[PDB]
Amino acid sequence: EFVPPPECPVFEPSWEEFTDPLSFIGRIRPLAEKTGICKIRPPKDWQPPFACEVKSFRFTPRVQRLNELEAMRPREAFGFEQAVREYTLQSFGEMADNFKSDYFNMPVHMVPTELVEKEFWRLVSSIEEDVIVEYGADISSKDFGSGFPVKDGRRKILPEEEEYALSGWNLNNMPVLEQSVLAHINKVPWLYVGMCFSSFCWHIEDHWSYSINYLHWGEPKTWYGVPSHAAEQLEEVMRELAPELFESQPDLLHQLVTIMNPNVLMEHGVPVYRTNQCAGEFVVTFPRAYHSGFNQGYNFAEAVNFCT
Ligand SMILES: O=C(O)c1ccnc2cc([C@@H](OCC3CCC(F)(F)CC3)c3ccccc3Cl)[nH]c12
Ligand SMILES: [Mn+2]
Repeated sequence: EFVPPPECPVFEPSWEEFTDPLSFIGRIRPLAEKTGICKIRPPKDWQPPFACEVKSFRFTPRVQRLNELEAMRPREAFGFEQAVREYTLQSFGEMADNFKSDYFNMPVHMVPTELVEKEFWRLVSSIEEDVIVEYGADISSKDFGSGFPVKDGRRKILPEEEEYALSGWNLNNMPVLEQSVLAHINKVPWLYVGMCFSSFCWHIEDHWSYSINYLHWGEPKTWYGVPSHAAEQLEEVMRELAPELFESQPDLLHQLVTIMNPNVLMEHGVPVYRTNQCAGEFVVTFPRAYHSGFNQGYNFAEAVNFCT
C-alpha cells in the first residue's frame, strides 16, 4: 500500500510575525526551501469572510479520469466517456458529498485522510477500476470575484472585513510584477472547487515563481512537494518512467498530464514531503519546487504566483 511521505514544515506565526508575508516567508526560507512546500497557520482570530458571489457562481468543471495514463486496443467511442454538466457551488457540493459518501459508505467527514490518500493512488494505477471525478479548476477570480474581500467597488465590505481586504495575506495583495527591462519598455488569483479524488499533477510554476495557496473552506487538500535542489532528479525519474509517448514533449505540455506516485520518486532518491492543508491554512511553494496533490472532499481554494 501507499507509504505516506514525511510531513512538510508547519509554521504558526505570532501576530507580530504575521504582519508581513514576504518578510515571514524570507525568514522561514532556510528550512522551507529544503522541503519545497510548507504550511502556515494564521493566528486563530484571523478569519476572513468568504466574499465570492455565491448566487451567480456557476461553472463547468473538467473531467478527470484517475487512471488515464495507466490505461494507455482503444476503447469504443473514446473521447465521450462522460456527459458534461454545469454546477453551482451548492449543486457541485451536493454531488461531491454524495460521491464520497457513496464511495466509502460512510459520512464524508468520517473518512480518514490516510484512507482517501491510499485509495487515490491505488485508483490512479488501477486498470480494473475506472473512477472518474470532476474538478472546478483554474476558475479566474475575475469571473465571480475572489474568495477574499477586495476594495474594488463591486461588492459590499463590512467594517470588520476591511482588515482582510487590506491584509498582506489577502492573495489579491501579493506582489506579482517581475522586474525586467521589458517591464520598462512595455495576474489575478485562480480558484479551485474540489471534490474527493480531484487532483493536480506534478508541476512547477512559470518563471520558477513562488506560489501561495489558501483553502477558504471545506475538507482538506493533500499536498506533495519536492525541494528545488532535487528538481533535476525528479525530471530524470520522469524521463525514465513516464509514458514514452509523451517523453519528447515540452515541460509546459508534459506538466499537464504528469501524474506519478510519490513512492516511485522516493524509491528513486527524490525527497518528497506531504501535508494536509485544512480550511483557513496557507501553503507556500518555493521557486522550482515541484508539487502535486488531491482533494479530500468538497472544498474551495485560491492560489496565485508572487514575486519577491
Ligand atoms: O488544484 C490545486 O489546488 C493546485 C495547487 C497548486 N498548484 C496547482 C496547479 C494546478 C493546475 O495547473 C494550473 C497551471 C497554471 C500555470 C502553470 F503554473 F504554469 C502550471 C499549472 C493543474 C495542473 C495539472 C493537473 C490538474 C490541474 Cl487543475 N492546480 C493546482
Ligand atoms: Mn502550482
